[PDB]
Amino acid sequence: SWSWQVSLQYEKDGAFHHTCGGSLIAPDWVVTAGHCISTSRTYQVVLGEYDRSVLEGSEQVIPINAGDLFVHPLWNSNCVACGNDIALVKLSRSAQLGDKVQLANLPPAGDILPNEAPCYISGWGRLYTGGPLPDKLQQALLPTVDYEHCSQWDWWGITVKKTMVCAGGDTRSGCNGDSGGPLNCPAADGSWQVHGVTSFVSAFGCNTIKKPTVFTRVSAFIDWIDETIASN
Amino acid sequence: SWSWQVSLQYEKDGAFHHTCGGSLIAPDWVVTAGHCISTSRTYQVVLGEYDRSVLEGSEQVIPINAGDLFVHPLWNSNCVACGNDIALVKLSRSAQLGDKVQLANLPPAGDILPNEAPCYISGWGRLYTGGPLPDKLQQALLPTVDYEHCSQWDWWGITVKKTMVCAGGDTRSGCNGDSGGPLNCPAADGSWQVHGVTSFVSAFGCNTIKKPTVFTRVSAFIDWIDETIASN
Repeated sequence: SWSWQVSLQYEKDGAFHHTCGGSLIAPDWVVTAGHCISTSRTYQVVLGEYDRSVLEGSEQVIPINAGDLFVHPLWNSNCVACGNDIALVKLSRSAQLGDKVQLANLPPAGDILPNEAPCYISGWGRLYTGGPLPDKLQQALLPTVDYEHCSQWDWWGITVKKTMVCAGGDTRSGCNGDSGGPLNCPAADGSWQVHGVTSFVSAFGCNTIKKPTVFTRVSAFIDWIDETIASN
Repeated sequence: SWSWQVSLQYEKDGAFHHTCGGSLIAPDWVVTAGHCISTSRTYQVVLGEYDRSVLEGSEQVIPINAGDLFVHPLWNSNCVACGNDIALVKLSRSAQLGDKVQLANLPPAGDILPNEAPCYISGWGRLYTGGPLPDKLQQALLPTVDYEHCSQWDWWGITVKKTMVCAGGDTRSGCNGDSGGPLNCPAADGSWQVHGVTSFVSAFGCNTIKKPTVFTRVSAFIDWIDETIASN
């Protein structure tokens, strides 16, 4: 199984630092979390192709123009539970992708996953900070917890909205992913759709019981994604 | 540089699962976070001595007696920002220590760290979930952000109390640590002291700018720690 992995990095102190994952949906578009972007910082995207969990070839490093960052207009970092934690990043040039990997598909607008749906997260378990990409990738099964279950009082209660997906919160943790990292799920036909970008976790961190990682439901923002991509 | 690393684990579905780190402060006492403990669960601690991030020899697995988990009386999981997130775990037998890494020392009661003090976190980055202890330890410098700076409105504001220690919040990520894991600082004498046990992180996770990881300040609870150990 081949994938393209994303690291979004910002410059400080004459070096770039990993801040979020993201999902390469087009050779020059990345979907990530809005919380990942301040348009004041200088950004670059580092890409790396993985066969299974093994890095193949060389990383590609692509600078980003301020204004090629498209944060959702309703995103407000002072209110994570208000949702809308989603952003598009247009690469300043197209990544060179070859043709090993079928890029993750945008899910059908309004698509809601069934309770216990098998989805997966991949990433560097937030241990990658900058520099040469890790030669290995972490991947894990995070079954979804539908709104009805996720909003139980002892789970996320009234904190979650229906524009969010919860996944995990039991024995398996979501610590293998990254901030802004994608939640991928297998379509009927068998493709992979990005169903979520990682938004938030409990105050106690990833892997806390009954507090699944909460993802921005990408299927609730299709309109804005299309309209944004088509305009730029 | 030596250190005894602690994995506190709870039994679920017939196996043990890592839930928190902690610090071995005596041959049969571990300090950790109160949020790590549910008195209804069955626990064991797995200990490993690491030198320069590599496991020395083999792990030790020590069961915890029912009733040998002591949570601070003021710990309320409904109020993380209230503080008091601290607990002691008595080991059913003493760890086998050899004579390489001396134990983590408790700080003097009331001891406050300077702003920017070079402290360290070590752990498995929440990637270790159970089974044989990882051969390698993650360690990172995580400088202290004193209460004056951490309580800034744009940092943690009113959420942090004087009974907590902040560390990080800039380019240096706190993602290498574990829930309940120690913040270890060098003392004037050259010994290492546990000044904190990891309590909470921002909703965005462990590597969030202007949201340093927040530790329970161990030096605020020396009376309770000492009393609990002397009595049990």
